[PDB]
This record gives sequence, C-alpha cells and structure tokens, in this order.
Amino acid sequence: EVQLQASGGGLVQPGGSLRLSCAASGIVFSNNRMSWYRQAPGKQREVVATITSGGATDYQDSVEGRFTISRDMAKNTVYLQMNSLKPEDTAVYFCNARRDNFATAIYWGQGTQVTVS
Amino acid sequence: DVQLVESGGGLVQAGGSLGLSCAASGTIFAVNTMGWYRQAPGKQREMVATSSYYGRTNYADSAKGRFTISRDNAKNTVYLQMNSLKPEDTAVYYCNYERVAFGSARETYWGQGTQVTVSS
Amino acid sequence: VQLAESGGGLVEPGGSLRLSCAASGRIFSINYMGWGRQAPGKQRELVATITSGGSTNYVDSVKGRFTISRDNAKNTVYLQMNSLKPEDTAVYYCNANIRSTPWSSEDSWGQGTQVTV
Amino acid sequence: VTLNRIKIAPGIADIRDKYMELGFNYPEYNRAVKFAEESYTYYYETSPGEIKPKFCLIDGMSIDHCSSFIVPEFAKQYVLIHGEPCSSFKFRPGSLIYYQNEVTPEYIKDLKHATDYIASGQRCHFIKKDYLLGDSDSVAKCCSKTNTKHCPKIFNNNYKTEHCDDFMTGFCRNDPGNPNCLEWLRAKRKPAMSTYSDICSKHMDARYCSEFIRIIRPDYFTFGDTALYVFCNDHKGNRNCWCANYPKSNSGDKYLGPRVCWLHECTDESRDRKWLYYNQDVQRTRC
Amino acid sequence: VELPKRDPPPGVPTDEMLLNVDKMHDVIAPAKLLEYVHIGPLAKDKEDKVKKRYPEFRLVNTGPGGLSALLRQSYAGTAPNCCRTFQRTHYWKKDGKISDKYEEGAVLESCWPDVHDTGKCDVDLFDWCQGDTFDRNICHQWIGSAFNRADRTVEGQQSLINLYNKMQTLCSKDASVPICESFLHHLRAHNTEDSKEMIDYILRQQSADFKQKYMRCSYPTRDKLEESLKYAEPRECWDPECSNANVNFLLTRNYNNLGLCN
Ligand SMILES: [K+]
Repeated sequence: EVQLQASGGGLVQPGGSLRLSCAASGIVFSNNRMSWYRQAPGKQREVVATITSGGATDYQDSVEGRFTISRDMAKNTVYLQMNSLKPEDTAVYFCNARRDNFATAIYWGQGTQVTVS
Repeated sequence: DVQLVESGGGLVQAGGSLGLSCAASGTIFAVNTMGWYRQAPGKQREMVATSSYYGRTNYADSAKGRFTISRDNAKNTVYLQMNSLKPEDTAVYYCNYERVAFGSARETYWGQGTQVTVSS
Repeated sequence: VQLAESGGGLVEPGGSLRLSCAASGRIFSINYMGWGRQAPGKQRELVATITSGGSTNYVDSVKGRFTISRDNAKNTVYLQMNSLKPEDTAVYYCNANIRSTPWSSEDSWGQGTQVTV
Repeated sequence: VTLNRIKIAPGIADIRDKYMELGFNYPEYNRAVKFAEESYTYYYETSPGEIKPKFCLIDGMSIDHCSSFIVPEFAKQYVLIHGEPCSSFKFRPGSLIYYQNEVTPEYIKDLKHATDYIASGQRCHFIKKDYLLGDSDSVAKCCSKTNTKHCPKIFNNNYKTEHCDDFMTGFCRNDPGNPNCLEWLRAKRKPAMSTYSDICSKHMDARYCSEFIRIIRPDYFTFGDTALYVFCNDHKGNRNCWCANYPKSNSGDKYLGPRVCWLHECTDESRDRKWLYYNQDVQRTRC
Repeated sequence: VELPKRDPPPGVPTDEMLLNVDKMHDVIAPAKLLEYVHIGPLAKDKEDKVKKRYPEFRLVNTGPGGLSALLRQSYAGTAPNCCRTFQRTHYWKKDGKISDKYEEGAVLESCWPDVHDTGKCDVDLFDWCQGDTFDRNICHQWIGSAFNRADRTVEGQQSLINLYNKMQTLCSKDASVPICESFLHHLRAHNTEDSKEMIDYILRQQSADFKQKYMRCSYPTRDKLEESLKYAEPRECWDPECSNANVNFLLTRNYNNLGLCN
C-alpha cells in the first residue's frame, strides 16, 4: 500500500529553522516526482518545492533561497530544510508523489503543522 | 577586521557528544566559507568540517558519520555537533572564516580555539 | 539599433489605438521588450513589458485596457490600447532592452510618438 | 723656451714604446720622455672586460682615432668611456706620454706653459657592453628573427622580455601565421593576446586563430570570446558562427551557456573550439 | 728645429659612435627601468631637446666627444591613457593631445610594464566602466584579468580584494548594469562554488523589477510552477522563459538544470 508519512514540524520564532521528513512505501523515487506543498488555514494550497526523478529541484519564488528539498531513495525518504523561517510560512505541509508519464497515478500523504511567532 | 569567538569545548566521555559554536563579528561580506579545524599535540592543523554561505558541507573522513556542521547566517554563527567522540579527537579546535577573491587572493581569519578533551 | 514607432495620433476618450515598434539593426538577442510613456512635466515611465519568453507585465493604471504583444516575424512589438481615457495623454516611447554582447545588455529607446486623448 | 735637440730613441720589450729625447737651450727642460704609439689591431681584451689602446685622445680630436685600433667586428659590443688624463706631443698627436723617472706631471705643465710641443687629453678606454641598436630597422631585424647577427640579448631572447612587444604588435598584424609570432603569443603577455584578439576578430576563419584560442584557453579566454563575438557579428552567414550567434530570428544566444549542449552541432561536430565561447566550451564537456 | 711630425692613423668609428638619438625612438621607448641606452655622440645645442623629448630618462655623459646615454628613471604613463587599453604600452604627448606614434615636438610617456597585473588600474577602470564610458571589450577583459591577476605582492592581492568587495556591493545594488553582467559572466566562467554562490547571492539581492524582467526562469509564476509538476522533466527544459533567459542572470540551480535537457 502506498503511504507518505509526514513529520518534523514544530514551534519556532521569526528566523528559526526546521526539517520536515517524509518516508515512502511502495513508491520508488526513480520514476516519481516528489513535491512539498503547504496549505494555510483557509487558503488555496500551493506547492513549496518539487524534485524530479533525476534530482532536479525547483522552488516557489517566495520560499526560494530559504527552503531546500533533498531526497534519499536508498531509504525512500524525502526531506525539506526550512531555514530562515517566516510567520507567513505557517501552514500544513504535506508531500505529494506523481508518477513519471502517468498523470492519473498521483498520491498524497499526511501533513505536519508548523508555526512561527 | 574580523573576530571569531569559539565556545562549547570541554571534557566528554568515550562515545559521548559535544557542541562547538563560532560567532563571527566585524566586516563580514556575505559569501564566505566558515569551518572547524582541529590540532592535536605535535600534529598539524587539519580540517574537520567546512561549510559555505549556502551550506556546501565538506567533511573530513574522520568526521563523516559522526560530526555535523550547521550554520546560521542571520547571526553569522557556525555550529559543529560532534557525536560518538573518541579519545583521538582530543585537540584544540579552531574556527576559520575564509574569503576567496577572484580565485586568486585568500583572506583567512582564525579564532583562539576551544579545547576538546575526550576521555575513555 | 533603431526603434521605428507608429500608430500614434489624436483620438477622443473611449477610443482605441495600436502602437507598433519595429526593431532594426544588429541585435544579438533581447531580454525584454516594453512600452513607455511620459506625461508633460513628469518622468518617463514603463507601462507594459514582454520578455523574450512571452511573459507580459503591466502597471495597475493600465491593466485591463492595454495589451502588449509581439510578432516574431518582422520582430515587431505592438501595444493595443483600448478604452482610452484623457489621462493617457503622453509621448509613448518604444523600449528595447537588448543584449548587446553575450556578457552585456543595452537599454535602447525610441524617438517617441505623441498620443493625446 | 727654445728647442735645439730632438730625437727618437728605440725602446725595450715593446715596439710601441719609444723615447723622445728632448734637449732645449736651457738644460732645465731636458728629458728622454717615454712615449707609446699604439700599433695593434685589438682582437682581444687588454684587461678583463675592457680595451685600453696606448693612445692619448687629445681634446678636440675626433673620437674615431681611439677605435682605429680594434677589429671592426670586435669593436661593436664595446663603448668608449672617459679615460685618465694624459698628454701627447702636438707635432705627433695621439702619442701616449708615460710619466716615468723624472717625467713628472709638473714637468708636463712646465712644457705646456713654455712651449706648444704638448697637448692634453684623455686615454682611450673602451669597455664591453653588448650590441647597440640605432634605428627601427635594427629592432625589426632582431625581433623578427630575420637577422639576429648584431643583436643584444634584450632584443634576442625568443620573446622572454618586454622589449620586442611594441614591434611585434604591428609586425604580427601583417603575418599572423608566423611561427615567431605564435611563439611571441605563447609568452601570454597582454599586448600579444590583445593584438591577436584584434586579429581574430576579423580573421577567425584562419587556423592561426585556432592556435591562438588553444593558447589562451582556459587562462585568458576573454580575448578570444570578444574576438569571436565581433567576428560572428560581422560574419553572420557562416555555418561556423551558428552556435556563437544563432542567425535565425533575433535570438542569437539560443545556444549560450548550458543551451550549447542542446544542438548536437555545438558538441560532437567537426568544428574547432574557437567557434564557441568559453562558457560554451566548458559546458560542452560537462554535458 | 725640425720636429718629427707623424699624423695619427685614420680613425674608424664604432656602432656606438654612429648612433643618432633622433632615430632611436623605437629603441629608447622599450627600455626598462635602470637600463642604459647609448645614443651616441650628442651636441650640447641638442641636450635640452633630448631631455624634453624623454622626461622619464636621465641623460648621462658616458664618454668623450659627447658620447651620451639615456637611463630610464620613471614611468609617467597616466592611468586613463594606460588602463583603458591592453596593447598600448607608451604614447607621445604634444601640446595637450596624445598620439600613439611619434611626432615632432612630442614628449614620450611610458606605461607601467605589467600594469594590468599590479592593481594600479582597478580604481580608474572601476569608475570608467560605469555609465556611458563602459566598453564592451576593454572592461570585460579587465574583469577577466582580475581573475587571472598573477600578483602575489600583499598590496596587489589587497587591492584586488577591495575591488572584489566593491564589485559585490555595486552588483548587489543593481546587477543589470553592464559591468556587473560581465562580472557575473566571469564568475560563471570561474566554475567554482565560491563563484556560483556569489552569483546566486547577487541575483537574489535584486529588486522585484529586476527579477520580473531578467530572472523569469529562476522565479517562475504560480501557474508555470503548478504546471511544471505535471511533467517529469525539469521545468527549465520546458519553460520558454528558461530557453530565452540570458545565462548571466540565471541561478546556479537553473544554469545546471538547463544542462540536463537532451
Ligand atoms: K575558489
């Protein structure tokens, strides 16, 4: 069964840092595009970071230069390093895996809470 | 000039852990490379772990798997979490702030160094 | 590098015009292409731009009425000004941000055509 | 005051050394003054590093009489400097009067103030230096390696000093494929690399510009990049300028930097690296 | 009463004695510091004319009959006439104007031997390469010479460090200026992390207007970023704003990802 757990969130101050983790089961990073999304309380969800099957990463213009997405397919674990956090980054962060060349084969995962004050 | 202040070294048991911190103050210029180097008695100053302004980490073979370098550019601080320490790690640890201009000139500033003494 | 402009004139409020700018001369490449106007006694201001990839950006005072476009053939840039208002009275210049060399750029402007409303 | 006995007596050891026997009406001035007359054609150095012919160059006498005792081919690397004060017979100019026995300089002054039989001057003193250039043609012949016969080391050292650069800048613009010009370019000095950038901005199609690009990269790629841009901005129809200046449309940077690895013609094609910019050439290998 | 007359042998001049300083302007000019240049015999009536022609040289009287020489004592080449060129090592100045070839009545002024390797040209070319006086060739080559400045004298590396700092500051203010675009191009050519990170820093310290016009590949819109997830390939191989963005204003991430296409 495909499952995407999420953890690593917590409470920090303006300028803190966090590291979110997501382990995989039944999904190989060799033919999947991984993505870290965030959804603010009562707002449309937006993608924070994405990584291709070949390790090519991309970021949103706001979170660029601060957040960094990495992966480890030997352990089936995608990460997110949130450096220089801001109170606007407080949202529910969750992972999404979409198969290469299969737009209909897309799976979502659990979410984690982060906050800045 | 630039002043580096170390803090966090002391006495630790075998397989223990210890954290070092280096604070840079003065005429910083953003992009730079800050790191930790060790010096044992009678040996030469060798590299422990260096990190760039954006986190390009470079670990020595002795440090891989045990030590972890981190960096907070907001406060211009570099940290080193040393885990599973061994008696061979007993040394004076200095931090360096290196700035390479045009790949030709180098400006390296060192700190006074903190003593780490790992017992069994 | 020369920017030949046309399409300006005198029209009543609520009308429509189309400005056209032809870039002639040895041009290596283009960063962005834009239109700029200048009211009497005020500074020249860039009202609409389009990059080499076809991405457009307008000023709020113009958004909704004017549309900037480019024809790759003849390499011309057009400004479809619709729903004109007497506040649009200005000398409209043609802005061409070229890349003079593979290591430098140039911000060349035009002579300017008068548009009174 | 008045002379009444003059004679030339032979000498010992040296044929040049003779003795001018002088006897005047007043025996007060009356001496056998030893004088030398140089008769050698020097092909060697008297003392180490210098040549001192036994000749007293009198004041006002032309300085070519000192060098009339040296082999012409030998006297080219030698310069004439000031010499020790000497005296010569006015009726026999150029003689070197030796101060020996009672022939004191005070007696020379007395002879001067009493008779015009003497004239003062300085000893011929040549010292070795090196070949002396004297016009632009000599520098041209030395630097171009076309006549390195009489050429000092500063203008004859395979372009290892900043002497011939001024001439070579203009000389290689008429012959860029010259082996000596390419050797001067391998010195990797600024005037040579900028001169060859000016050359290759107009004649990049040649093969000496291929050699120039292989010489400057990766240490001084900028000159070759500027020359390539100028050449491909003037020659836009060339199939070789297709990567450095995309002719179609107004986007001539279609294959710059990483985008040079897209079109296969800019990576694995039979085209020299001179047609790609430095960033293009580096991205071609890493991709 | 009869004097033993005997005229001296016929004189034969040497190469030194047939020299004319009025013909050696291509021999005195390339002379280095403290190098004697024999100019042959020189009359007193022409002393000042030589001294006024070569003010960087001291006129010394080597031998008799006017045998003189010129010993270099200075390099009076001004910074504007020496730094904005890469092959003009000397010039002549008549009245107020400067020529590169000799003219009658002109005065010789020579540039420093390796002046693009000492740092003496950093101050002049930093201001000259800003504004309307920018040169697409000279300034690019000067920024390139800065990366290959073979000067390990403490003063030279200190001057190039100061120049590096001034460049970082100026390009953090506005990277669209031509000198800063050339600086970013040379930093990309350096191909080291120390240069890639400074490229990314300078590009990230730019205004929103700079990014909405030059950096539209590195900072995509919400719609393009959302649609890029629908494709397995990197967005750089898909976004037209990447295929058309100039390489000098790309982040190292996108600069590297563009190499993954094909
Ligand atoms: K470096």
